[PDB]
Amino acid sequence: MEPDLFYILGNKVRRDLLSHLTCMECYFSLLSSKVSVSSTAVAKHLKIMEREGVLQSYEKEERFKKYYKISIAKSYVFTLTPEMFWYKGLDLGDELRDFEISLSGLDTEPSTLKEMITDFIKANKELEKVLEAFKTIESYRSSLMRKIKEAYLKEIGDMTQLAILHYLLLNGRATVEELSDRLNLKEREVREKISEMARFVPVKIINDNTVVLDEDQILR
Amino acid sequence: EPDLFYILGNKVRRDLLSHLTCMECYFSLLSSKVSVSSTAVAKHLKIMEREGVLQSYEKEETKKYYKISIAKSYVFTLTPEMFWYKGLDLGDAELRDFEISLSGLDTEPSTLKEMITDFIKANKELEKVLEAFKTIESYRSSLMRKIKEAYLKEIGDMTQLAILHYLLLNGRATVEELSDRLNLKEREVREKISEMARFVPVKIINDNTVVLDEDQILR
Repeated sequence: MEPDLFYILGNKVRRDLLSHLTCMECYFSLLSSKVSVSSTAVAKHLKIMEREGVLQSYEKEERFKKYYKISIAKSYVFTLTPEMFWYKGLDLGDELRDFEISLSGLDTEPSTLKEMITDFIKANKELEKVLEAFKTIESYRSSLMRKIKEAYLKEIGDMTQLAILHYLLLNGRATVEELSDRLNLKEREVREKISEMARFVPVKIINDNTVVLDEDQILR
Repeated sequence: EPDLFYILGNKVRRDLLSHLTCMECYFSLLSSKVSVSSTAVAKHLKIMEREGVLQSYEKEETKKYYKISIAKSYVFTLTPEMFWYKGLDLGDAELRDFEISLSGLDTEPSTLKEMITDFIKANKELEKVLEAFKTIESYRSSLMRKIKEAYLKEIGDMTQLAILHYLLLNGRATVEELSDRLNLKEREVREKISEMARFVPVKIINDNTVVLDEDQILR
């Protein structure tokens, strides 16, 4: 009945692997240069992920490697405070919709237990809408990312420019040093890749070392 | 800094944490169906303290209890095309409506330019979702605090409170599931539900599944 994504994602070598296995075309190795770890410690991890049904292996065979694929498409949500702990997984797949999350005029000062319970359940209903909108946006983004990966490949051809784009689209911010680390390239090459890439994608550098997508130029 | 995946990736740590979220409500930190040494339990608690999820306190007259040191919500995604996560700090909720404009977002873009434009559009709606997520969770957390205090002074029956707490966060529970969580017999659990029924609209469906009567609570 389930893969424990928490346990999988709890080790940082597995995170790194997954963040490389996610842009398969884009990287030479599945590991960042600094995450220095042996095999079969890396192989230990891959096997752990195969066993959990997270990853699937292939032999890429010809006439006269192991590869891996990600077996799941899921979004997760969780909360930890002193008053509550809960989590929920969401199956991605689909339906564009104009959600409204109606938080204004949820009661802020209930007098009685009866009121508070009513108020809690009304909040639960707006929470459902949040989760539904989160499910929708993530199904959309994942579909689109696959298109972006193919469109960058054909339209431009550079694995490693795509790798950078991929990261920024998912995370917004990246230092030259962090990109250098995960790409196992030197800082000098990363910076030139960014300038080569700026010819196709509005990309700029801020504070001398921080790579960000130019969102002003992308919308208008 | 604290690695919640690592914390949450163990079954006892989860069981421990869900008991620690209603600390007055339970007489023990563990469910009945789980047999773990005591000394593993003390190890798990220590791991959570090192990570900065827990803070422990000492009492004299020597007893040790535990408090949760974080108030955070999290989001993550894994598909063949992406893996990312985001921790959200909870606190002073500012209530206000959010509109997530998702049509059209375009299901058929032609150029990389369009696709990139489309992705940043989608990212802007995502930022509204995560903020709304942050808002309802601050709200729900504050309200649980109040509900626990209200239940304490107004009616006083811990275990009745654990059941409500459970039911508010999760849709429903079986008598067996509750029995496991509370370390009680199913009979005692059924007794607590009907006692509670006078203060909280709670229906029992199909002889075993306990749910909050939403039609009665809302209308």
